[PDB]
Amino acid sequence: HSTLCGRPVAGDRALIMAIVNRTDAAARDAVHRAVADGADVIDVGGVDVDTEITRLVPFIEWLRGAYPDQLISVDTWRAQVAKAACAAGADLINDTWGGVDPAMPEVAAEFGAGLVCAHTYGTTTRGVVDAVISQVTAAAERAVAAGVAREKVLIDPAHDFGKNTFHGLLLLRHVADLVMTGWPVLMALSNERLEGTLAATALAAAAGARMFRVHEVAATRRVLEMVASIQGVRPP
Amino acid sequence: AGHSTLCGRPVAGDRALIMAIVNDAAARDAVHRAVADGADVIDVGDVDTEITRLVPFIEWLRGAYPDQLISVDTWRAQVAKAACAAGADLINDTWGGVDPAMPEVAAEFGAGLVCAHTYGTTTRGVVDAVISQVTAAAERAVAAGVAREKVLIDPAHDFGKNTFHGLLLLRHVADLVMTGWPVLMALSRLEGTLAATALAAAAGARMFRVHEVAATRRVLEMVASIQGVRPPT
Repeated sequence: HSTLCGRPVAGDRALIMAIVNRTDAAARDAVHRAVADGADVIDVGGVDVDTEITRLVPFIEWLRGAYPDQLISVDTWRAQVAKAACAAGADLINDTWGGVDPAMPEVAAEFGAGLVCAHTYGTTTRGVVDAVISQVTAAAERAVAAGVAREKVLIDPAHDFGKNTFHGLLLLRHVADLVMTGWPVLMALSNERLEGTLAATALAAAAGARMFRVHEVAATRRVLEMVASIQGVRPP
Repeated sequence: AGHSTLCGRPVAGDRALIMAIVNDAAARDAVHRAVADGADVIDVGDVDTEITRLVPFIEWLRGAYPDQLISVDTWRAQVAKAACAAGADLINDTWGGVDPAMPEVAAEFGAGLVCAHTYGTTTRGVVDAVISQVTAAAERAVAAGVAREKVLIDPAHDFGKNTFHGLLLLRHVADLVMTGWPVLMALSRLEGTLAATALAAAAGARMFRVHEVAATRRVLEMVASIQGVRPPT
C-alpha cells in the first residue's frame, strides 16, 4: 500500500475520494460504507462560518476517532473553515472553488495539510489544454512556495465540469498531459448517466490519474481495479 | 448520416460498433430490442435441422430490417452458405476456421468474415502468436477472394476478461489495432466489462460482441465524445 498525506492508501490502483455530506447516523453510515468499499479519502462537506464550523468539526472529530488511519479531506473554500477542520483531524484541504481565499495555502502549510489545487486570439484546441495546465500548475507551485509539502499537493484540472461540456471532454481527452505535469491528478467525473461516467473514469485512470472524487465508491473501485488489472497483471 | 458502411450496410459512423448476440418469438423480440438500442450487427446463432431453423429467421430479419447487417454464428461452411443465401452479410466463424472451405463461401457471396482466435509462452509471445495467427487467417481469406475490407479479426474470442490472457490482450488492443485489420472484441461483473470496453474502444477497436446493447452503446458514445468524434451532450 502507498501513503498519501502520511495515511495508508490503496497501492494497487488509483485512489477514491468519497463525498460525504452532513444533513447524522446517515452521515456516519455514509462514511462506514465508503471505508468498507475502499475509499482512500473521505471528503467531508456540508450560510455562515461560525455554524459551518460547528457542523464539520464534530463530524471530522468523530471520523478521526472511528478511523484513525483514514485520510480525511475537507470540502471548503473558506480558510477559517479549513483551519478548524485541519485541527479537528483533516489531512487534506479540498478547495472546491480554486483559491477564492488567498489565505488558504497558508492554512495548509501551518497545519501540515495537503491542498487540492482546482481549476474553476484565438489559440488552438491544444492551447486550451495548455492554458489549464499552466493555471493549475502555477496554483500548485504557489502552494508549495507557501509551505505546503510538495507531495501533499494534488491538482484538479477539470472540477465541476461534469460529464459533457466541450471543455470537460477535452480535458478528459488530455488527462495524460495533465498527469505528465508530475502532480497527482484528481478527477471529479461524477453526475444511464453512470455508463459514461465509468467510461470516463476508466480512460482517466488509464492515462494515470491518481484520484477520483465520487459519491458511489464501489462502482468506481471496480472500474479502477479492472484498469489496474489490464495495465499491470504480469505474473503468469 | 453520418453513417459509414460495413459489408455495404449502414453502420454507426461516430463510435465503435456493436454486434448483438441473438440465439422463436422471444428471438424476434431480442432483434427488435437490439436494433432499437442501436446494434450495428445482429449475430444470429446435423446441418439440416440447424439450417431449417436458421434460414427462415435470417429471411425474416432481412425482410423486417432491410438495411441491417446480419452475421451468422456457425463453424460449418454448409450452414454459412445457407445463411448467406438467406441474407447474411457476415460470417462470424466463432471456432477460428475449423472448416477450410469457410473463406470460399464468404468469397462466393461477397460476404464479410470474422477471423477468430481461440499457452505457456512469454507475455509478448501470446500477443505475437495471436496477432500472427489472426493476421495470417485474414490474409488467407483475402487470398481466397474475401474482400479485404470485409474482414474482421477476433483476437480474444471467448478469452474471459478476468483470465490472465484476456487481460493481456486487453492491454495490447493497440497492437491488435495496429495490424490494420478491424478488431472485434468478444469476451464474456458489469463495471469491469464496461471498463475493458472503454479501454478497448479508445485504443481503436472496431466492434464489440455483446448481449446487452444499451450499456455498451453508452460507453462507446462517451469514448467517442471524449475523442471528439461525437459532440458534447
